Amino acid sequence: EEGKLVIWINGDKGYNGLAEVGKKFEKDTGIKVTVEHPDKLEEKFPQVAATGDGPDIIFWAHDRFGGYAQSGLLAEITPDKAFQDKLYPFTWDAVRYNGKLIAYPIAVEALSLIYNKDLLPNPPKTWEEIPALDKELKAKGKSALMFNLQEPYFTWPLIAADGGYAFKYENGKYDIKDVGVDNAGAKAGLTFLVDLIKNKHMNADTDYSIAEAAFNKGETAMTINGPWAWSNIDTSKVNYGVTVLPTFKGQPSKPFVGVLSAGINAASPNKELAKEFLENYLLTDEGLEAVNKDKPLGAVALKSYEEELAKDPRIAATMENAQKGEIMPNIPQMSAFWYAVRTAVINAASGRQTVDEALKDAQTNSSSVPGRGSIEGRPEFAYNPDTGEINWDSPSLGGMAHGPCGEEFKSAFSCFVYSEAEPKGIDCVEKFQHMQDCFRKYPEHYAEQLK
Ligand SMILES: OC[C@H]1O[C@H](O[C@H]2[C@H](O)[C@@H](O)[C@@H](O)O[C@@H]2CO)[C@H](O)[C@@H](O)[C@@H]1O
Repeated sequence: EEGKLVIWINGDKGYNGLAEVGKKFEKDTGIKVTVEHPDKLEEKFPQVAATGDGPDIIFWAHDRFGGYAQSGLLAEITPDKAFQDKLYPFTWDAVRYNGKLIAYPIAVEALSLIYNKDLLPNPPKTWEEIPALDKELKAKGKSALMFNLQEPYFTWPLIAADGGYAFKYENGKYDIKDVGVDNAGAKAGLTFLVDLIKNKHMNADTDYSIAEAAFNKGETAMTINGPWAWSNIDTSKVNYGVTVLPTFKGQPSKPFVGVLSAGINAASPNKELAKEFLENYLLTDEGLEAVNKDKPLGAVALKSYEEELAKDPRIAATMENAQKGEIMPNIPQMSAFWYAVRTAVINAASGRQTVDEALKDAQTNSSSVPGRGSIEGRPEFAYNPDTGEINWDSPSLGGMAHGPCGEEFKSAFSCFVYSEAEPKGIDCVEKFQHMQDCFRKYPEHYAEQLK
């Protein structure tokens, strides 16, 4: 805290460059800027924020900011009208939640099909043609590709190609009631991916690392990653090339576009110095170059910097892909969506489940769940975090724990209160549904249905 700045940024981004622009700020304001790069920063921020700590400003793809805002963890930004002109308007929209601009857009990210130019003169024009390309390829001790399968971000570009989609853009907003992770398309993709993990084409444990080392070492002719990774493929030169993502079942592979944004903590002692830095030092050709030269940002939201940088081919490819797909939504429900698909891909791809069984759940874990009212909020005062005990008689439960559905309530309430999932209670859905099904057998008993 205090009168000096501290900021969080993901470990794969150029935080050394960010700290570099911080030494400049310091040198011109006498305010030491400290950059950090925690693990599960996206999940760790909303946790550390409530308990006094947390950075003065946090960096992350915009899709995660709707939630922070909802919880009142972020302070609305106040960029000049003139300063809003220096940034593309679409990057500003991806950062406006409920009419309030809640974060500064930095750069738009989009996964691309990276291919070893020395191995593959002509990259796979098709996704389903990878099996016949990894064929004549394995015939040398090399696979066709290796990307992080532990993160739904990298696998989703496929799953959505033939119709898979998160939250439909119904009316003027994202309809949390309309989810498409369990339709024919989503299954056509997930089927193929686990159809490539079965044909031995690629193990189902591959990491971001295990997948980066496998390309940085001429191990595999391809991989799927973003702008921030280009820096290591150049360091340990592998004569790579960045192009459009392979098409699946016809239509293009559509990646979920992300806009790296800087958010100002609501409880940031330095909320004006945050502005000075982000607005006058980072979001400038010099400032963005300092970060970029460390770990590519690829396609920045600064009109000036971008225009004369769309010249680069890899950047043009990144953008072409960003066009094939859709920009991620910022709503609070994204956190859960990502949970559902992360889990669904981890099971349907490890044999733990089948595509049908896995996505069926993904759809239920992404969709809205009932009960929330009679459990989350005031009712939680029954739970004593110290002992971890529940007072089923505390008037805060409204008596819910004692009646026709007393057992069902108890099961759902305790699960949410003992939950350590992300977001909390996302593992208690079925129990919240089971409880809801019980409210319906005694409708005269409940008004927890009045809606
Ligand atoms: O996993 C590395 C990847 O993380 C981010 O994508 C996240 C997204 O921001 C989260 O809100 C959630 O959806 O999980 C995604 C990964 O599955 C970054 O935006 C991306 O740049 C980074 O490479």
